[PDB]
Amino acid sequence: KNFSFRIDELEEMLTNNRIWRNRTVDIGVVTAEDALNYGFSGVMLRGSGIQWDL
Amino acid sequence: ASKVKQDMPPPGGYGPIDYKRNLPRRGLSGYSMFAVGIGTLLFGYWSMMKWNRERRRLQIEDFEARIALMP
Repeated sequence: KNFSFRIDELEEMLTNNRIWRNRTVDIGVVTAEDALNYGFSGVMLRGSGIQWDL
Repeated sequence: ASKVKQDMPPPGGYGPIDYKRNLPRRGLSGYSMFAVGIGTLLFGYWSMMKWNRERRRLQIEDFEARIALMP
């Protein structure tokens, strides 16, 4: 019942920070087809728009 | 001879557990902050104008003291 506020504080620190976005946005972009062919799974799939969860 | 006792949720249930994001707006408008900045700049400009004119007058006065002492 209290973990959500900790998530909120982490998100306040990182999500909208322009330094964090400058360091993370458009870095290590992988396509859905390449992710499927390279054997990826989990978030590394779902970050490319592939709708898959075991 | 007693009841079965085990770790169980309370009768009814548990209270709701929040999980959704909470990042409140908590901010002024852009016009407000821009106006505050411009007003602060104008106040500083007026103060500095007065002070620098006074400083120029003082410099002239001590230059004239030097002129009087020069011969």
